Amino acid sequence: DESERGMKVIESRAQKDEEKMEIQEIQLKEAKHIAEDADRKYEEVARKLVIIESD
Amino acid sequence: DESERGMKVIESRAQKDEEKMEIQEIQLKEAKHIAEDADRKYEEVARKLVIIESD
Amino acid sequence: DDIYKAAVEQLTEEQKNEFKAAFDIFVLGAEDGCISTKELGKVMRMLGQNPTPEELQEMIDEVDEDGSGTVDFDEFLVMMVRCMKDDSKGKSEEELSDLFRMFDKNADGYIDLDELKIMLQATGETITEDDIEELMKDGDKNNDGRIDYDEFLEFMKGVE
Repeated sequence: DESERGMKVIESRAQKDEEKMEIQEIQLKEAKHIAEDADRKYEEVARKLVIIESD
Repeated sequence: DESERGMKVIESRAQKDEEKMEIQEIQLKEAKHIAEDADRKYEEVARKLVIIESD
Repeated sequence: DDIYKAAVEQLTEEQKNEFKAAFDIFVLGAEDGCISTKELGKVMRMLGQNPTPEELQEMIDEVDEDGSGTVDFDEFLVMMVRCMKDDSKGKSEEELSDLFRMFDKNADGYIDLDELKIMLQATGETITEDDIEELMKDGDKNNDGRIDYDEFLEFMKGVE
């Protein structure tokens, strides 16, 4: 019962940590996708910078 | 044993999820900082595109 | 920034001690003792708010003075005063226009260094050369050495 309560707290913690890591993971994926998108945009603008510099 | 093993499995899981939480959170801050940097480098090059384009 | 920094200077020691206890909650477990978007997001969610990663990064950028990407305690005190207003409304443009005319002694449309110095001495506070030079650099955004009407409105934004 006590180990089960221990478990409930740490299971709730695992759930909070699980939800938070999923949130942070999804947010990481998006922050990273934003970064990747921003890096893609960097490259779109970097190659267009070259086009623009060439222009 | 099942509630204690459970507690230990959960503590292990909670720890895996807690580490993933902190790992994804620390890495989120970094992914966000990469997005800031990715957007930052984007802006530096995009701004050059605008400056070069303005010229 | 300046209006918030002044409010921080005026906080009592007990008020700062309570803010430090709150800060300690935010940075519990952080590698550098500072608040990153991971600690800020965990507390905002604990408080019932659901900010996006972009909103969290902006909340940090608004007070980050070093460019650390994190919030230290000094930066935290600015975040906490920014989150509250004693100086609600903050007057408006028509009132600042009439005050501008009072700084512009020669009626040219600009506040020059001599005008600023006369007005600062009139306040009764000890004025050092550094007080004069720093306020004029903070006001004159186009580097002419004078504050125009639009610079004056930015200069006095939020000043009660």
